[PDB]
Amino acid sequence: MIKDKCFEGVRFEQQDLEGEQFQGCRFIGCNFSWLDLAECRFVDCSFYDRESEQSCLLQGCDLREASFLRCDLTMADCSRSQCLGLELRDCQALGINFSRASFANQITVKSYFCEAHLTGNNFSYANFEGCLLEQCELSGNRWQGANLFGASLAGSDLSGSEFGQIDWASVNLQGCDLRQCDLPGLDLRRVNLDGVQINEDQQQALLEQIGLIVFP
Amino acid sequence: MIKDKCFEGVRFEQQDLEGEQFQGCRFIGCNFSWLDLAECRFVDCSFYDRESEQSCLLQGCDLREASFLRCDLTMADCSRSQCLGLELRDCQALGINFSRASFANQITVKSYFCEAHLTGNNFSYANFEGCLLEQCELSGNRWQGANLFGASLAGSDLSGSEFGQIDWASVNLQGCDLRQCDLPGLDLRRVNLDGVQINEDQQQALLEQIGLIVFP
Repeated sequence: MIKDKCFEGVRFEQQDLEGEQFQGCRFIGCNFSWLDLAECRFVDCSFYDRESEQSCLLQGCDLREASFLRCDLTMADCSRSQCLGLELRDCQALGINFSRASFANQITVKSYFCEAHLTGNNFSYANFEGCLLEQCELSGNRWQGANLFGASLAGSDLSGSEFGQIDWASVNLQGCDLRQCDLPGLDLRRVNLDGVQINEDQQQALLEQIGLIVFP
Repeated sequence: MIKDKCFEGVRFEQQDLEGEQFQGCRFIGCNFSWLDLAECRFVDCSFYDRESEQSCLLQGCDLREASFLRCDLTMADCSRSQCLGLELRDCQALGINFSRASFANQITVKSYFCEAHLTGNNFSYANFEGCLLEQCELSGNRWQGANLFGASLAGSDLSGSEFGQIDWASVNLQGCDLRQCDLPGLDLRRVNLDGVQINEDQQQALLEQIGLIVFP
């Protein structure tokens, strides 16, 4: 257990991550890239320095079954990482980069399935371009200004999201639980919603979007 | 006022209609074709004989501002007739033929209007193919099996209709009042309902049609 430490400008080595538990630590301008962080747990840790605007690098990391609770991951570069089973709970993740990250188990050449547990996070302006998070737990996040271009979230629980005006047409949402979400601008003529779950109170806005007038 | 008279096999001439009013009459195998019936009034009259299965011909009639109230117009041939302002209320009109009939004042598509007052009628298996009936009073009718192919009902009050499984994609319904109508199989991706009025209780079936799952 590593606690209450401040690391500044550190290029970490594999040996430094061995105990795999961090609590109340500050990581300022640190590089974890291409290291094995599988099963590591971080609680109440900062990876972003407000004053210097320094962020951390986690490019190509093994993050499989890593967990982050109440961390500040603002601007963290997690691109190209292995993220099967990754858990992010209640994190500040403004501008987090997951481009080219996998959340999948490529079990054979023919088959894969995804797993991820991402809840209560601020993913405002995050980069999830091209990412597959299918049949994952993705509920109760904020996604305002996030890049979901070419992503597939098919079959995932996205209940209780704060979306804002997502480019709905460029993300696969088939089978998604979209209950208790704002869906502004979502045009059912341009977006496949097959198997999507909604509440009765979301019906009117979808129909008004395509020109219907709904009376009591 | 011509009252409780029976006419059979009769080829009518124009003079026979100067007494513009008829009540409780029967017309069995009668021909009104190419006559001016403008502003004529028929109440509780029959134009169709059941045991005989004989119907009447009204081909190319001037039926403008004419009125039929609680009349049996089953199988009547009104093809090619002028019907601007025609009123049919609470008529039995199974199989009525309005092929090539006009309900419009349309010299050009740049400025025109339609008019018709067709309410409470049984239009089961009626032929309205290609008819322009826009912004007309068309409420409370039964349309089971009617040919509406190429018809435009845009802007009309169709509230309280019994439609059945209409070919929705080949009739113009934009701006229509469809409150209290059955809309079975109406697929929003294929059918433009811009400006259409519906009630809250009609939303779920429309959205379920395109694959959404609606919860309380």
